[PDB]
Amino acid sequence: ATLKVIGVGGGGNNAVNRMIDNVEFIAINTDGQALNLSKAESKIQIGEKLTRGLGAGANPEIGKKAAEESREQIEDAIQGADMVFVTSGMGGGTGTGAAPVVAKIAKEMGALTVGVVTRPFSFETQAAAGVEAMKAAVDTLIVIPNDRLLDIVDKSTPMMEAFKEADNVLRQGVQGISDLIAVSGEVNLDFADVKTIMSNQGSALMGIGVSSGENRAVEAAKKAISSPLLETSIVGAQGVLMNITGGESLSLFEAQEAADIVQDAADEDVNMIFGTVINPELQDEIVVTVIATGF
Repeated sequence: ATLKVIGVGGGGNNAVNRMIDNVEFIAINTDGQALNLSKAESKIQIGEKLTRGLGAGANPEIGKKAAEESREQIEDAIQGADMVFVTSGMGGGTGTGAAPVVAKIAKEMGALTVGVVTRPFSFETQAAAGVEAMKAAVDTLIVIPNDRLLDIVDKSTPMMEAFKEADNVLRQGVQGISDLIAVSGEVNLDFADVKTIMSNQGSALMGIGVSSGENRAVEAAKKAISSPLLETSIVGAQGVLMNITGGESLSLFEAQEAADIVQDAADEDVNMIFGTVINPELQDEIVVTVIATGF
């Protein structure tokens, strides 16, 4: 399976470069100056015509249209990808507008598309606007802190299994879920300021944990419900979807070690679906996803 990490804009090119220091990287920008600082092997300047003689003040809309203009070139850089990771990293600029369009393009190619947001936002507004557009355009949105960025590439295969699970849940509409946001690590986010992006009903929150070695099942399950969002939400949650995936060394009894951690954290009357996959391509790592819904 081919994975592609796409960095869009000032922040995204800076995101890609830190990650570069088994994944193809692609750097997209309306600003060709920034494109020369990229160590990406494949770089794409978008909106050459639209941006001629432009100066400061470049907004999201410029970048959105710019990406539509260079659509074919974006398609040729994504050709053959099974999964795609798109980020516009920190900061503003044109990437905020372009990154959704890039995501939308890869989806119509049929790649599983994941939006990575590291830029702080709150909804209780320019950054926040960008987050909403990304979320309409991707299969799954994951919010993660910037200092934890390297995890999405360091544990890309476990996190691959997590986003497939999220894409499956969101399309089947399991337990009525119609809208889903994923979280990794300690995020500065509050339910209040996320409930606005998400649906009036059927919204869900997914935590992820990946771990290996001694006590791995329990530490993954712990990591999964550790971020503020999950910690608060899983308590009142009416439904919980739990999944642990591992390779041949995982046994049902180890899996159950994780399921117990989560079940102790959800309240007593929860409707909890617990799944366990043994998947050889995982080797020695395990991934725990905990999906909460029904707030």
